[PDB]
Amino acid sequence: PRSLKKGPFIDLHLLKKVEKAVESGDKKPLRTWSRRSTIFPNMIGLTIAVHNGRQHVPVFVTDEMVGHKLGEFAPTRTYRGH
Amino acid sequence: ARIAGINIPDHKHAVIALTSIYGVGKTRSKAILAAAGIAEDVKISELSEGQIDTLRDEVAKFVVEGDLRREISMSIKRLMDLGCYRGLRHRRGLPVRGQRTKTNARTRKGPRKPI
Amino acid sequence: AKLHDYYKDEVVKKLMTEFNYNSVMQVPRVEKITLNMGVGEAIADKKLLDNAAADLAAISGQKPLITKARKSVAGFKIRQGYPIGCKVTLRGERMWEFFERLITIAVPRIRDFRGLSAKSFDGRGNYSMGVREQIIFPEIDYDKVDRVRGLDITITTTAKSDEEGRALLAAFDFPFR
Amino acid sequence: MKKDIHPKYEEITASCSCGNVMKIRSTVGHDLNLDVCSKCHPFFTGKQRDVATGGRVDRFNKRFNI
RNA sequence: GCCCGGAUAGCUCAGUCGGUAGAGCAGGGGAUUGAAAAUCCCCGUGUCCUUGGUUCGAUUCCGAGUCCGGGCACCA
RNA sequence: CCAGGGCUACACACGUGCUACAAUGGCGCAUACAAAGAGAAGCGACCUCGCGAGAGCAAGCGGACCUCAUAAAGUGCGUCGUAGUCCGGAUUGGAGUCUGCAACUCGACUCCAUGAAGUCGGAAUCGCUAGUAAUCGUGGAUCAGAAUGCCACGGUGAAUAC
RNA sequence: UCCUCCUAAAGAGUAACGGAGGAGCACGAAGGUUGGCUAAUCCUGGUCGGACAUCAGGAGGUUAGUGCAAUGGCAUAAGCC
Ligand SMILES: [Mg+2]
Ligand SMILES: [Mg+2]
Ligand SMILES: [Mg+2]
Ligand SMILES: [Mg+2]
Ligand SMILES: [Mg+2]
Ligand SMILES: [Mg+2]
Ligand SMILES: [Mg+2]
Ligand SMILES: [Mg+2]
Ligand SMILES: [Mg+2]
Ligand SMILES: [Mg+2]
Ligand SMILES: [Mg+2]
Ligand SMILES: [Mg+2]
Ligand SMILES: [Mg+2]
Ligand SMILES: [Mg+2]
Ligand SMILES: [Mg+2]
Ligand SMILES: [Mg+2]
Ligand SMILES: [Mg+2]
Ligand SMILES: [Zn+2]
Repeated sequence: PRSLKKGPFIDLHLLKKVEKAVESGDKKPLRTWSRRSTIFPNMIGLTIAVHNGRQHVPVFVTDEMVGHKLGEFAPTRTYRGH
Repeated sequence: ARIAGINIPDHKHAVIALTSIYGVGKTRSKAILAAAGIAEDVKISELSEGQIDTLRDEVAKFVVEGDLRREISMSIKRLMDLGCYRGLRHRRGLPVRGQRTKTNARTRKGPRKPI
Repeated sequence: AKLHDYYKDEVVKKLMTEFNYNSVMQVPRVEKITLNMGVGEAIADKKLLDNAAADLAAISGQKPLITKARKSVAGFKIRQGYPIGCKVTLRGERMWEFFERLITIAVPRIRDFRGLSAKSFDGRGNYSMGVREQIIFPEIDYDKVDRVRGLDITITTTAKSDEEGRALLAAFDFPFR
Repeated sequence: MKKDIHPKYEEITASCSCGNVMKIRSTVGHDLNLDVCSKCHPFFTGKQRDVATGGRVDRFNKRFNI
């Protein structure tokens, strides 16, 4: 995975939007397209709808999801069996 | 010849015998033998009891069958409850590290089953 | 008789103090210990039950009773009179010795042992338990084992409640989670 | 108890690894060597570990620091 | 109106002394053939007509009911 | 024009190849013999650290000079002694390294464990007449990184053709 | 041809091409005696073990059982060793 010395990867367009909301308290579901960014502890308690390819799937970030990539919690291709 | 609650064969060498435990391999067996001052050409038999006692003491430094499986099960259940892609693949019974499901996925799919 | 002496010396005092008992007879006592092995595979071979009888007699020094079927059942392909289980009853010196040997040796030897449940008193103070392996008892040699066949133990006591049974077991220093 | 249907039941000594030597009546014949008795057991002593040990936050803050 | 017999895999039949239903045709990969045939290999398919009872247990034994096939309904 | 996703899905059927199913072997130590190619947004000595992928200082080389780069199979000395085996590494968990703004869906590799199915394979079918078949390694193009594929190189080296 | 209930009108008996079912056996033990014992079912707890095998208790009290069809009886047991 990512090199430990470089550190976690996060886009500014989401970092600014989450650091504003931390103090703003606007817990309305945010919207984002960057599913390649890690999850920081400050995000916990917010609802973010991430672009899976067609629409935005909402996810409520919890404590157990920190080191996991954000995109892991949004299915990309629909499948229900044959 | 009983270590960590399980029995160990006596006709095999120490390195092979220690690998019979769930969580001990060649490296973790040679390290224990080097720490306890026990050679590798000897078997489980032809040994005293203090050597086995210190072998158990050195093995206790690691994670073994009792706690090894608990940690694995807890991690799998945590992934499944979180709902990550890896947890969903584990739920569906499919490769989780990233492979092909069109062909050659028998290990996770199970035996062949036609319509 | 070591556990019997330990009981009569330092268990009745604790139980009377914690239950406000008036007489020693009110203190619960262990009536009996019965070991059961329901070998539901003796239909194919009789020796499969004759070896279970030997394995059960090697643990406690009594020849087991070969119990039979109370009635015929079709879901298990049995008829009345077929022996399908072995039973052993222990009362007195042998009961105390088996209790001591169990709690001192066999219980720690259980694989992945993390205590025992405290919700198996069936609402009457008698404690039920079951093991998934018998070789935990040191009376069995690994090189001579044929199959692995567990057993279920039941301790029948004079206690009237699960609280009293659990208190008696705690005084006897029984593994509880 | 009946005479010649029950196995021989004699006294024996079971020496434990930790040194908690005990004498019990059994039917093994020879002396016993024990690895884990009721005294040297982690659950009986009270040193039983767990699984959780915190979670994701401590690992993240100890690996990556801004 | 009366009596006898049968009801079983997608079709045609066998079987069963109470406990464990088979055969052929057919169907699904596959093999050969340029491709279909034909042939070969690998396979699996039944709640034994319905209902109520003796039984530990019924597709089997018993009593009723449905459908079908068959034999009679004569002396006036 | 841009962001994300997809081209890597999955009850399945097919072809082409890799690893194997084990003693003509696996594993440990020691020790010989090559050929042909690439290198300037590059090859990357020696030394230090990390068990290891690799990290740091930093020479040399536009190349019969230096690097890639130790050739392996092979031989000697030992162990395993025919078991799902000290064969098989699939799959899985954790901890990590490298490139790349950015390795979740999808890169490669390392370590600690986990050690499935498989014990020579049905009808049928494929390649080969000599340094060929079989087997063992090496290099290069593609490429920031990503081949068991492709293109070439050599080492051991057959049986049979009425 | 023989056995059980109803029709059979509270003694016995009492018919129909009346309504419901059985028998043409078995056992040297399934007989006699002595000694001892009481279940069907449900609930709770316990390893494989499941609605139901075996084991512990509790509720229940003949709602089981009778070698067989039915009726009348069976705890002093006619039931179970
Ligand atoms: Mg891939
Ligand atoms: Mg493609
Ligand atoms: Mg060798
Ligand atoms: Mg080093
Ligand atoms: Mg060699
Ligand atoms: Mg190997
Ligand atoms: Mg490994
Ligand atoms: Mg030619
Ligand atoms: Mg490349
Ligand atoms: Mg060659
Ligand atoms: Mg009358
Ligand atoms: Mg009258
Ligand atoms: Mg009689
Ligand atoms: Mg009597
Ligand atoms: Mg039960
Ligand atoms: Mg009757
Ligand atoms: Mg009688
Ligand atoms: Zn001890």
